[PDB]
Amino acid sequence: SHMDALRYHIEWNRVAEPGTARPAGRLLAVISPDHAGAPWVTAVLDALGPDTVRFEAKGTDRAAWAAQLAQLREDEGEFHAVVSLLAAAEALHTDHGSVPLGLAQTLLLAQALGDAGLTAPLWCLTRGGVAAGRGDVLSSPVQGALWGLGRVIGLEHPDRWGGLIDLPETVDTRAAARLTGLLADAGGEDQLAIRGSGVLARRLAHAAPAVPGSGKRPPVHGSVLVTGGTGGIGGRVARRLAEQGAAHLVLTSRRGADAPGAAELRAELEQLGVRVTIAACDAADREALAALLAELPEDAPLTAVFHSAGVAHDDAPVADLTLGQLDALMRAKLTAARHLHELTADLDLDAFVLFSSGAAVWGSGGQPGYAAANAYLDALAEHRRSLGLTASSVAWGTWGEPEVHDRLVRQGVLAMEPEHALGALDQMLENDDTAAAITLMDWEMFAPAFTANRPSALLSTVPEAVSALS
Repeated sequence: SHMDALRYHIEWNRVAEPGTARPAGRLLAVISPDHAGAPWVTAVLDALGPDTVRFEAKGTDRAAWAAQLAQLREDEGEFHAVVSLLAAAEALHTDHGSVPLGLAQTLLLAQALGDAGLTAPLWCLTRGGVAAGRGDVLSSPVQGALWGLGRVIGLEHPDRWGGLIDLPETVDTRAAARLTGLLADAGGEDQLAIRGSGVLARRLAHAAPAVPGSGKRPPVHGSVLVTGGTGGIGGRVARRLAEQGAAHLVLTSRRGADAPGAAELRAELEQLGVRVTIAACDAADREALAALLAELPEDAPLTAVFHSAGVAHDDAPVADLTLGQLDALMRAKLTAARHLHELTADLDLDAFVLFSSGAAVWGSGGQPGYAAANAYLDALAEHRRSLGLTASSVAWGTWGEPEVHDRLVRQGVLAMEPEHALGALDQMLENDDTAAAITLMDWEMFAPAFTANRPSALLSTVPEAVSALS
């Protein structure tokens, strides 16, 4: 249909076995020195060999790292590639409580490498940051946020970007050889998972068409929490849930009842039969979210969460983004969704729906912070499924009803009709799919623009993109 046509999903397809030769030139491996003990980090360092030069990235000091890297670069000369093991630092930064240390250090490494004029391509390794292959378990949603940042590094600094590789639990000799083969030549792939059965690469595809009469979804009832539910997309979602018969909507936002349009929204809802509660609650404040959950009717237990809260504003290019800026974009995504997960993991929810963005699924220049924050949401939904909990991540393209909006439309990420977007989400939930992107694309405009500086193996499974590129 028109709604089926908006739904895409990520898949992982087997790619070629890489060659058997080490990289010819010298590698530079980057380690977070307080977070260098995980078995995978040892196994990677051992696979890179003892000739690899090691750089310990201490703290978060762009200027100091640029100077240390400038020194290596002259001492050691030009490198074949830079291999970052910073993702192993999953603890939150002490000054930026929504930013995992390894994400802050990866941004600063990308920036300091540019500052120092190191041009070897950067590869960012993760372990359990993606769900790739039948049965695979996404064990670290925090490392999953690095993929959102890495794809935007690829769009903003294509000439110095290697790619992303997830490692398996055990890095045996077949795994190690796959790794060092790809570092030698990856055949144009740049989003890769090394697994027991082979090397898999990330692909975007049209989702399967929706099946009438096949819905898995239980009927909307009880209490349903919509964060950012007072306006914007969350408001529209709340209105659909009211028509689909929710007993009770709990709508939160920073402003609550003072949010723009909140009062007229509550009055429209209530005309429908629905009990509305509007609260000024921020889900990144764990105490406040717990209090809101504590006051639910005995006859209206929480049955679903829709997390729409979170701004895109105040991002910046990779080369300029600050940690304070990254912390603000992270907070309403990672911090808030962590608290929603922890405080509902025991309830037996019907839906836990996290709203992500095309920035995190394919990448958008200018949006590294928002890409990393939305990529953590997609990763947390896959993680939750591994725990036998329901969860859904829906990555929106452009909504219909300033320069970043117009840029995206110009790049062929077209404004959707709200009804069709909301219709496609219902198709996703009826299928109980874990992840999708919901976007109207003009592939003739999008594919050439997205691939002008660097090819994309991601889009090879979208036939319209293949056609647009020739």
